[PDB]
Amino acid sequence: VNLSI
Amino acid sequence: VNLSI
Amino acid sequence: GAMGSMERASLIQKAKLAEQAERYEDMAAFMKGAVEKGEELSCEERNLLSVAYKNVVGGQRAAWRVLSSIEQKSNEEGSEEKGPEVREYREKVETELQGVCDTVLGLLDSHLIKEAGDAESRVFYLKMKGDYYRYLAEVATGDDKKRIIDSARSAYQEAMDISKKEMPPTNPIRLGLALNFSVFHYEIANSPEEAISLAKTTFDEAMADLHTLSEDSYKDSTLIMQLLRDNLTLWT
Amino acid sequence: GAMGSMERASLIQKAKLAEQAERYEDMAAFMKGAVEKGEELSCEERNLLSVAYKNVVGGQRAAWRVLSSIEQKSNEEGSEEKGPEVREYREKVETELQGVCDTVLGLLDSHLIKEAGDAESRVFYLKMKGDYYRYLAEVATGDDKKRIIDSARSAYQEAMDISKKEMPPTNPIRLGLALNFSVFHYEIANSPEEAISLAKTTFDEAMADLHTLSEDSYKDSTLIMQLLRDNLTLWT
Ligand SMILES: [Cl-]
Ligand SMILES: [Cl-]
Ligand SMILES: [Mg+2]
Ligand SMILES: [Mg+2]
Ligand SMILES: [Mg+2]
Ligand SMILES: [Mg+2]
Repeated sequence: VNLSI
Repeated sequence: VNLSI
Repeated sequence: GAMGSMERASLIQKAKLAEQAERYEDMAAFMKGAVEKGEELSCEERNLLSVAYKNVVGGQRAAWRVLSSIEQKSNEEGSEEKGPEVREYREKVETELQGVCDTVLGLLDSHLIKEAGDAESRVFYLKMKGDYYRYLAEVATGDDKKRIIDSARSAYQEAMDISKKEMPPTNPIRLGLALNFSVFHYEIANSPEEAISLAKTTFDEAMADLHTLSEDSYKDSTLIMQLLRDNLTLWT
Repeated sequence: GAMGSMERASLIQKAKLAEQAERYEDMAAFMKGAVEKGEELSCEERNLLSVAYKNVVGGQRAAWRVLSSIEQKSNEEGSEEKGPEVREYREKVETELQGVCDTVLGLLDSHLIKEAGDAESRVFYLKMKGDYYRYLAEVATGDDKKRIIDSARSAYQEAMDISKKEMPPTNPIRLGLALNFSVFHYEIANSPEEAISLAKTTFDEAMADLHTLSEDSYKDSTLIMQLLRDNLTLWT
C-alpha cells in the first residue's frame, strides 16, 4: 500500500 | 496470559 | 431493536461480511438481531455469535487491564495525585464491558438456553454463560462478587456434567469448556490445584481417544489440547 | 456535546489514557471535546487529535476496502446473485467513514484553521484538511467527486506553499505533508509522474539539510524520508 503519515 | 477459547 | 426490520438471513450474511472486515461490533449487533428473531441457531450461527462477542469483550477486557494497572500504580506510595480521571475512565470502560456481558447473558436467558436440547448447543450456550459471568467476575469488587463467581461456576458445572455424559473426550466443545473452566479455577476461584487437575485429566482422556478420529477431527482436537498443555506449562 | 461538562485538562488526560488502552474512538471523542472548548491547541494536543482520528478512519478505510472488493467481485461475469446485502453494508461503513471525515473537517473549519497563525500549526491543520478530503475522495463516485478532489488539492497546496516559505526542508511536518500530497497525486489525481517528482525532490532537499540537525532531529527526519523512499521504490 502507499505509505502515508 | 491464561489461554482460553 | 434496530435490526428488527432486517431479514434473518441478511443479518447472518452481514455478520459474515463484518467478520471479514474485522468489524466485530457490527458483527455482534447483526448476530444479536438474528437471535432476537426467535429461531434456534445452527452450529455455524452459534459460532458467529460467539466469535463476535468474544472479540468485542476481548478488546474491552484488554483496555480495562491497561487502565486498572495505571490506577493501581497511582495508589502506590509516592505517586503524585492526578485527580479522579484515571478512576473515572476505568469505570467508563468497566461499565461498557459489563453492559456487553449483560447483553450476552440476556440473549442466553431469553431464550437460547431453554430451547437448546442437543448436547452440542446446550453445552455451547452454558459455556458461554460461564464465560461471561467469568468476565463480570474479573472486574467485580463489591457485595455481589461471590454470587457472580458462583453463577460462573454453576453454569460451567452444568455444561461439564452434560459434556461428560453426552460427548466424547475429544469433542472440541467439551475440550474448550474444560480449558475455560480450568482458567476459572486458576484465575477467579483461587483454586490452582483444581485448575491443574482438570487440565491434565482433560488432556489425558482426549489423548486416549484420538485414535478414533479422522485426520480433520484429529487436527481440531489436538489444537485445543495444545492450549491445555500451554496452560499446564505456565502453571507448573 | 457530551463532553461539554468535562474540564479541558481532564479531556486531554483521558485522551492519553485512551491511547494507552488503544481505545481510539474514545480518544477521538475526548479530543473533539477538547477542541470544542475553543482554545487553540498546543503541539502535543494537535498530535493527539490527529493520532486519534487517523486510527479511527484508518480502520474504517481498511474495512471499506475489504467490502468494496467483495462487492466488485459480485459484479463480475459468472458471479451468483446474492441480493443487496453486500452493497448495503459497504454503504453503511462508507457513510460512517464520511461522517468521521465531516466531523474532522468541521473542527478544522470551526475554528482551528482560522485561529492558527504559526507555520507549525497552520501547515499541520491544512495537511489534515487535505488528508480528510482525500479519504472522502477515495470513496467518492458521484457528481461531487471532482470538487472533493480539488478541495484536497487546494488544502495540500496552501500547506505546501507555507511550508516551503516558513520551514526547513527537514521539518517533519513539511516532510509528512509532502509524503501525503505525493500519495494524493499517485492514488487520487491520476498523476504518478507528479507523485514521483515530488517525493524525489522532497527527499533530496531534506538529505542536503540533515547536516544542520541534532541526533534526535536527524532521527525524526530520516524516519519520514524513508517513507518517501519506500513509495519511490514501489512506484518506480
Ligand atoms: Cl470518562
Ligand atoms: Cl447494513
Ligand atoms: Mg423473514
Ligand atoms: Mg430445541
Ligand atoms: Mg474549565
Ligand atoms: Mg492564533
